[PDB]
Amino acid sequence: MNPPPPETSNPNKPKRQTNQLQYLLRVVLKTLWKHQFAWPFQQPVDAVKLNLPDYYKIIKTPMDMGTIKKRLENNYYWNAQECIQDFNTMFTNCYIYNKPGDDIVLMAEALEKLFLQKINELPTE
Ligand SMILES: O=C(O)c1cc(/N=N/c2ccc(S(=O)(=O)Nc3ccccn3)cc2)ccc1O
Repeated sequence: MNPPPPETSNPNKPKRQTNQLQYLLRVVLKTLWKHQFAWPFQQPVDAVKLNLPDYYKIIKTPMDMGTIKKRLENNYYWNAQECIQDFNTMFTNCYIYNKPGDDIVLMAEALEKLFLQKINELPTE
């Protein structure tokens, strides 16, 4: 059985808009979402649909780009680092659950390399 997805909104959290958060949504998330390998990462891992009955026994901090998109859009993140950490969690979850050399690991590695290229150009101020 799948867990509920990660929280994406909280009416009590303070909100702010920074140039880095705007770039994370309008550039970073947008670019990764369109990538040829993005589709397995566009929504929470559905262990029932995918027949992965051990997924949530191994992965205790699930994360995905659909969740990250919602967090950015809802102003859930206060610090750009929170969003960067969620992307890192997504990539590392793939490396944890799978094994070196698996196709899905190669795909995650390619998305991670593109992610690092884009966050290298995070704006200042
Ligand atoms: O949930 C998903 O959508 C999901 C998708 C997965 N896709 N695996 C794939 C998807 C595509 C390919 S591929 O046809 O493009 N071949 C490839 C791709 C990269 C490197 C080497 N070979 C190879 C494996 C693997 C696990 C998953 O859970």
